[PDB]
Amino acid sequence: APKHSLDSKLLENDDDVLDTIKYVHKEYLGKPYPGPLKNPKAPEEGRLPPNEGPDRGPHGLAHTVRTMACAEVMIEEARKAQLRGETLGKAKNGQTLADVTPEELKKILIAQAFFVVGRDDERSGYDDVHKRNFYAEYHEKSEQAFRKYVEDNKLIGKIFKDQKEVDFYAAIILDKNHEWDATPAHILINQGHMVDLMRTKAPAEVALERTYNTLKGTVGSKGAEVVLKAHRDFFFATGAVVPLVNPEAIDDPSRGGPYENPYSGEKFVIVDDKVPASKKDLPKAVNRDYKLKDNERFLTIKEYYAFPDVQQTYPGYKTRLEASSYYFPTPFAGECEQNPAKCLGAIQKARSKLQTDAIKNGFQSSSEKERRQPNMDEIAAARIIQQIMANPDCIHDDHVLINGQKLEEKFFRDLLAKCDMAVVGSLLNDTDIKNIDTLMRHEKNTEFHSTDPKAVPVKIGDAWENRIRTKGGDVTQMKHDLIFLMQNDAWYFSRVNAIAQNRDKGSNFKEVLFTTLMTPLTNKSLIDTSHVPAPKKLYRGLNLPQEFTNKLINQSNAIIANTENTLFTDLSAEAFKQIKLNDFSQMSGKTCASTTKNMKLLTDIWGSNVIFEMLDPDGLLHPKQVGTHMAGSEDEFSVYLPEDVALVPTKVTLEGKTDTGEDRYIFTLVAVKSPDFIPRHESGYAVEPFMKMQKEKVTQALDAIEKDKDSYNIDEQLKSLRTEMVRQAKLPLREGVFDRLSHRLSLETSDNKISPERRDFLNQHVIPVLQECHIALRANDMDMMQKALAKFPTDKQWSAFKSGEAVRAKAQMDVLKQQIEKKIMLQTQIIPALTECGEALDKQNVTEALQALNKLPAEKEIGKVKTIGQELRGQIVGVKQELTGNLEPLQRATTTPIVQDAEKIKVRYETLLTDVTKRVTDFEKIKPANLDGYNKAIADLNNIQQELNLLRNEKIRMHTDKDKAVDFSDIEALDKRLQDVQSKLPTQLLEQTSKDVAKLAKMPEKITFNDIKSMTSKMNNYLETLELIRNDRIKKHAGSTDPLDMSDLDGLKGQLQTYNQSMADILLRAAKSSLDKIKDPATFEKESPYIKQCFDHLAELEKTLDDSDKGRKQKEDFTAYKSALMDKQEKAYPE
Repeated sequence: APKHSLDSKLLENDDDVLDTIKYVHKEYLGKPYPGPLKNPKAPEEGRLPPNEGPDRGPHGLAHTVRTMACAEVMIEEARKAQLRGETLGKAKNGQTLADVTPEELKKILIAQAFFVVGRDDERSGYDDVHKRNFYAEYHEKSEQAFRKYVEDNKLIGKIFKDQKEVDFYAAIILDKNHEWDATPAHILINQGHMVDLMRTKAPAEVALERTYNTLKGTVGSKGAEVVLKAHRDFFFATGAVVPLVNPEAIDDPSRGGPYENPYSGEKFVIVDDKVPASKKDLPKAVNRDYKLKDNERFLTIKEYYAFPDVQQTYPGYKTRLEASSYYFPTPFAGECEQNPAKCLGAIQKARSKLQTDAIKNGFQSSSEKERRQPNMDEIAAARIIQQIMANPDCIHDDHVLINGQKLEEKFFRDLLAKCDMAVVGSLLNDTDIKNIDTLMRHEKNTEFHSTDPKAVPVKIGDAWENRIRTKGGDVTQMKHDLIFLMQNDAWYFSRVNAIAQNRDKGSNFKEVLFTTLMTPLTNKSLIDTSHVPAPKKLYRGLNLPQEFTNKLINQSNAIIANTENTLFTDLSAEAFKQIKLNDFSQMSGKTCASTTKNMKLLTDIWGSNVIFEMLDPDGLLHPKQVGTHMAGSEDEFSVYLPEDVALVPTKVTLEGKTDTGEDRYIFTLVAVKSPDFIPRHESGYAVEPFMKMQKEKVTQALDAIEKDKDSYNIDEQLKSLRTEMVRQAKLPLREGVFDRLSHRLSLETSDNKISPERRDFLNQHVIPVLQECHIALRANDMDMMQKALAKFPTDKQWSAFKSGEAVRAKAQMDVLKQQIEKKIMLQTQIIPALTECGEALDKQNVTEALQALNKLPAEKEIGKVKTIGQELRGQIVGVKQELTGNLEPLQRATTTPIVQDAEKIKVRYETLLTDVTKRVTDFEKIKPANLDGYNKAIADLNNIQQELNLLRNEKIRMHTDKDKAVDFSDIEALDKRLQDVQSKLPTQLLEQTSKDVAKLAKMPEKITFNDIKSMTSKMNNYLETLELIRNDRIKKHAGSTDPLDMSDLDGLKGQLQTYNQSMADILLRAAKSSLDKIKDPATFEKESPYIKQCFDHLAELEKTLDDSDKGRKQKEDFTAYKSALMDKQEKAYPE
């Protein structure tokens, strides 16, 4: 954590800088070039004509604004680079650009505003015609203008401390000797002006390289890239022209162009076309007016950048930059020159755009804005939630039972933790909204606890019904009432927000059930209610202890300091690594978060010490007004963060103190959407219980089916009818003519005698039919059943034989035919289909269940079979319809959206792998020597292990094939190397400690009390290191078969305690000699202070010394001498 904020944005907020810009623009800059005086001492002689166009093109207001913005960016980046830890350059005062306070920054900007207002024309340098130096005269005019301005407005005492400060800044502005590195102000003005003037010098590529080399030593390589990128953006925003940068002549010219230092005029001459191979091979540079002769040649830019050392050292060897006329932001710079506000707003816009685009380019681009289609498990969870809404009687006090299956608190909790709530809520409907009130009625008496331990428990159902439940409201009004319940934060909202993020501790089953039930329904209501013009800023309050706040501030500072919008190269890989490892947006929550537009309400009513400010340039957030605005105030909004939208910090400002005196911080967050933030999903976790319920329902259908099997004994009935008709065939012949006529025509219910006609009928048709049916029913040959029923005696034959016994037999055969067809339809369609869908649910295969569904017969086909009871028919049709309507949506969108940007992920993985390998090698290089190094190594190992976990997650995401295992050979190899280093480190530390202790044992021949103190301090340090090794050995060696050997460390401690004993012997000798040598109060005032100092040192020794017999003897001697001194004081000194 730095002592100053990572952000400096004076131009946006400050008043004095803007006032100074307005004054200078109204007085000097906003006027045509007047032309230099022909004679400075004689105005009457007139003026020379301006050397260029009278308009202030190159040095107008645009130049001043761009230079001031570049100076502010330079300080921005210098502070960032110091925070990252890489050393910066130093000016001759020994100060660093990160050490300039904001007050000096404001003074520097004010004194920079006057740097160019003195000019009269575009002449530069010494003039041969008049022997004059227009630069000095112009800057003298500027110095006089600055002095006049500072005197006129009485600025001294307001900003500047005294006259000497004004004189220092005047000497800065005058620039008599171009003292480029005297002090940070000199650098921050001069090199900023040079960076801005870079655009005019030609050739552009060499000028850009030289400017990079100038900025590198002062701010750093990454800073030398960021500043140039920002200045390019300012160039395009304000509307200047930029020459084309083309360092490898890709546009196919005859040559890249002669190499020439634009500021100095250096040119490299080769003698006889001997192309070199390194920069050091170049001979010394000739001057600008050197002539070529014979077969000599100028070094070409292409050949110069073909050299390898320049390629390695200077990153811009390969790059290519966009020309200005290609984008043609031309010529509205002349329009920007008319008013300061336009250019200042454009500068601020570009500055914000750079910072946002850095992060957005660091992450993957947004493939689509339309939301995902639901995952199979989310559809299952939505169905489960609706089914629970169906009835609350199935809810028990410590578990949820539904459709013959129970659910634990774990299921609801990890359903909340894992799955989306927005899509699941969107899957619900209004019948569930009414079932909400039904559930509230059922759960009237259950208790509820808030997060405040002193809060009185409340019955949630009673509270809802009395206060929340509006009298006879329509469904939309109940949705608004649910939002209204969300409004009452104190008693109910805290518990919900703590449960939904695992922050809860000690809540029972009904509270977690209510949370997982209410969150999707509340979000559903929020989407359904209304659309409101969304404000572009939101302030969210929070209350946190300082201990958490410091870590949060450090994480935000690291994230801000690592994101950079480089020009030449891409550091997107580092930004992605740093954001994921340190982001805190999971704390922002996955629930309805209450926000407001007005900071005043937060600072007055709540007085919270932590405030989040969210920006939504893309409109990714969709805040909604709080339902019924009739009672709901204007400044109350609810926001739901999707999973693929994450918040990242860009500003950390210390704004003020709370009424309790605690510092209040205000963060700023930019919402970014990217498929990279979609968490990995443990799919199928909730599909399993749903499949279990479906299987249970199918099994209950099978239960009813085998009950109907038990209902009829078809085999016995068929056998009985066969026996009866065999007996009928065995009857004596009924040969009476009238008997035959009555037998055939009339309902003769007396067939104890059979006519020959009906006997032949039976023998020919019924005997084969029933015998075949019986044989089939023994063998269960079912197509053979169908064939026999095709052989069945036609109703025409029974109409011929209308005897009453024949009619009864025909009725029995119709009953048996219906029973046989019922058995046919069951054992062919349903029972095999029920078994098949049982396997499919066991296999969790939707397609096989659907196939078994198609195999199942239709409802009307079952209705044809009258022998099937209406209860079983209804049950079977209900099973069919339920499985259809539950599985068909379940088949939809079984594939999660795919992260298809393979190139970006692969490149990022390769860069990260190289970086972590380099860091592991650097860790391997380490050899510790003390406790602090050991602790630093432990922390480094921990963060490297976290980086390896990040690598594991990225590698898992890189895995696209479903039928291959994910590889961790490289990551595990680095982990093994790190563990080997972890084993080696304590051994090296112990060896170094032992060697240093052996060195320390050499006591000096002559020892003084300060030597006593210093050598005791060294001994204490070594003893503390040995105690650290003791604790490490105790921690690690627990459970090992080897004994807890510490004899060697106890020997080292014995050496150190003998050291202590000898040193304490010297101390005690001196102290006792001084005590016995006391003669008077003067000798007391001389010795007793020294005696007491030695005795305090001896008490420190006793604290370090153990309770051994020799140690206790020394302690007893020290205590006896101290008691003698104390007695002498207390008694004799009053004497």
